[PDB]
Amino acid sequence: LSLANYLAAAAEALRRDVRAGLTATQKSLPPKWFYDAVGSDLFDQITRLPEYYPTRTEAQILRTRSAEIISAAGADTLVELGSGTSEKTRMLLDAMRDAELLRRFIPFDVDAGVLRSAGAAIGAEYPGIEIDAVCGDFEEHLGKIPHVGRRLVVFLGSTIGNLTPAPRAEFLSTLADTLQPGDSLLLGTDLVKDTGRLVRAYDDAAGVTAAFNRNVLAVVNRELSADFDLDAFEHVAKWNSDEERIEVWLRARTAQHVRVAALDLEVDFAAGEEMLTAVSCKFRPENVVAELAEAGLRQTHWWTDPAGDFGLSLAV
Ligand SMILES: Nc1ncnc2c1ncn2[C@@H]1O[C@H](CSCC[C@H](N)C(=O)O)[C@@H](O)[C@H]1O
Ligand SMILES: N[C@@H](Cc1c[nH]c2ccccc12)C(=O)O
Repeated sequence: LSLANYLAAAAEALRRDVRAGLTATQKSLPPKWFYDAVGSDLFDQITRLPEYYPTRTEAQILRTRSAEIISAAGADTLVELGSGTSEKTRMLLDAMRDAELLRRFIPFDVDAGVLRSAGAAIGAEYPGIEIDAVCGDFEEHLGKIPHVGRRLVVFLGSTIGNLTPAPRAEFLSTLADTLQPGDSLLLGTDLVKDTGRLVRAYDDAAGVTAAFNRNVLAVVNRELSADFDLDAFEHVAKWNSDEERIEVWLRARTAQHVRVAALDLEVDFAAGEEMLTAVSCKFRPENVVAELAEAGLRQTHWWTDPAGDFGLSLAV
């Protein structure tokens, strides 16, 4: 009966996704499922690897531009699509508080655990603001986001790059319909650059990205009673020149037979068979403008870091 419980209210979606992904001829698993407690902690670690420049690069821009962004938006409500990295969130909240504008915070995530942490953290640090955690998939459940106040919706970390172009276009269009006049969108997009720098960012020496990738198998093992042997799958990251995107795979070292008991499903991996677990699309600055335009959104500002590694867009 409680609004807070409705908003914070997945298991069905994982079942559907795992069945479809593992029974396809080209096997795949969606990257939205990487970020359980263990995966989120590993992502955290990823944000501090020397190879993985995106987080600190976008953080650098936000540290410099948050006050400008807040000034331009005039928003009183921060909506974050995909939570879990509060260092960036705090920068925008601080600026909104500085401006005497901050009334409300709405974190949005597919993982209920991540929402609780962010809600608790921001709740303790920002007195006198309304907090509504919204649990959902940003490809399906944007409607669950309350339509209140003037909302600055932020979608950082190049998470938009984890959508392929058709789903990405549908996401932007649905996002645009959810925004009301006066609302603003802040979008982070990692940029095309040296291909070796790109591959290494998803294939670090410390082996952390590999553990992060293999952890999706642990999620499925736990949630659906499967028996993936994690060490039997090799992490592989590749650049796709045609699509200008990183592609992340798990490759079976030897033939594998996997029983997914909760789905009453048995699946086979040939030796050398690869399963797609993520893409990370890299953008050209002029194209972000075009993709936003297609969705009916008008980019009003573009910022980049001092090295030009990463892009941040403000639109209405
Ligand atoms: N399809 C989806 N719907 C809702 N949340 C998603 C999602 N796919 C990934 N996420 C969430 O988004 C986060 C991505 S990693 C952290 C992103 C953070 N905003 C940053 O910039 O660093 C995770 O918490 C993950 O659970
Ligand atoms: N949004 C992040 C997510 C990510 C970082 N490292 C990964 C490794 C595998 C899959 C996804 C990721 C990115 O594409 O940069």
